[PDB]
Amino acid sequence: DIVMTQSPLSLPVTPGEPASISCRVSQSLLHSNGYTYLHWYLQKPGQSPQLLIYKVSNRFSGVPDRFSGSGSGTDFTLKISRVEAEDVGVYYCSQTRHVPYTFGGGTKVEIKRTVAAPSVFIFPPSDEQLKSGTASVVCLLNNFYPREAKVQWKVDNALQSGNSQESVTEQDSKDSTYSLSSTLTLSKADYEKHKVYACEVTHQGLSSPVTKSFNRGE
Amino acid sequence: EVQLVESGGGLVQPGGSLRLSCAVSGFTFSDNGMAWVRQAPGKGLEWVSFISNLAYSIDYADTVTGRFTISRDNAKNSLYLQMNSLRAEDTAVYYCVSGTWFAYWGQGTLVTVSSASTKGPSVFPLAPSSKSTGTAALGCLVKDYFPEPVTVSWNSGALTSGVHTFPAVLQSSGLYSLSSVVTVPSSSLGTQTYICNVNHKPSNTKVDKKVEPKS
Ligand SMILES: [Zn+2]
Ligand SMILES: [Zn+2]
Ligand SMILES: [Zn+2]
Repeated sequence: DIVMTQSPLSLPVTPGEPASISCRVSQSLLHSNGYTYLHWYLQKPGQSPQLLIYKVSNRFSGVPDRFSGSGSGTDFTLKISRVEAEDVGVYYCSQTRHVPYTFGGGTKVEIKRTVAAPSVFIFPPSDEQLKSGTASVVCLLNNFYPREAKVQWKVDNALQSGNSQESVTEQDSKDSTYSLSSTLTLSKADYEKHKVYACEVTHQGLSSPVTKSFNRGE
Repeated sequence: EVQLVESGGGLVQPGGSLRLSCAVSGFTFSDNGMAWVRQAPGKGLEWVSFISNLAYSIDYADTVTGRFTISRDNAKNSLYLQMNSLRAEDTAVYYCVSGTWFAYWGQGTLVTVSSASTKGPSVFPLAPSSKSTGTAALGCLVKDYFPEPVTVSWNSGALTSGVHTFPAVLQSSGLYSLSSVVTVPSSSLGTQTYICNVNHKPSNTKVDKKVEPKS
């Protein structure tokens, strides 16, 4: 019955610079009590969520003075005066004022950083996987920034599509960099037939697209 | 020292039942309203249910109004959630949570609802590339297991630097697959030994795979 809309959807920030998020509600959250039951939360990667600000502006215990909570009526704001690498994660707003209890869809805070290019590695299928009857060819991009990147698979210079899938790490604690895998699935039968398997990587931190490959023998 | 511990989660078949419980320390259980909140994989937080300090009021989410029951035993300082007619979209991490302000959160327990069999993974070595950027890379491909989760360590937790264990991905087959990899010095290959330790609690399979360069 009562809808919470967060802005922006994603927010990358240079550490030390300020940050700002808004949460907008469908119906006024002011109540007869004189307290507005709107709260802010952080979920750090891999972790359970945790309370930051409660009842609009009050800082919960454990929580740095950097974090501020603000606003009234339909419109509310969370601020981080000086952003740290501690602050990476997803921030949600919520109300406990009337049933059903509703959360925002969340705002992912990312750390802005100097551009850095990926080291790239490529792995043939194991003999054990081939003995199974499947083949998968893995291409690793290590320690790079920013996230956006085109990894493209070639078998004897035939561009591939719909047969590769990627996963990405959470950006590193020390490094603030991402890493990424792309995994190409093919049949044993087809893998045996072809010679040269190639992972073409395009990235902002590369002057032009780069390639890592192998031939099945050695 | 506030603590909330959840139990009960695991793999269920659709239209099947599963009983979640949450035990508590560090504050007066019976002074506090409690809630459950869930998070579907890769999605936001979704509130499920709420129960008053003395069990006089209960509230539920629209999605679970028909099939979910929230109950508690203040004598045993425990909160419960009985989930009866389980669908695929109920699959989530279920968090036990304090009702005032949602201030204290349990670690969560994973509930998975589907008709797929529990299957153990196969672990294949991603043997280190011959060229030297002086960095080599190597890894472990953990393929064709269900359900989540799997954990990967290297040399029984002794090797941690350089390691990227990826988020799993759901293959077309409807099985999860995953790679964990580590970058090392090229010269270190002959002198150091690399074993990946893969534990899959649901299937109760644990495999240690030695990774070495191709013959
Ligand atoms: Zn072919
Ligand atoms: Zn009620
Ligand atoms: Zn790395």
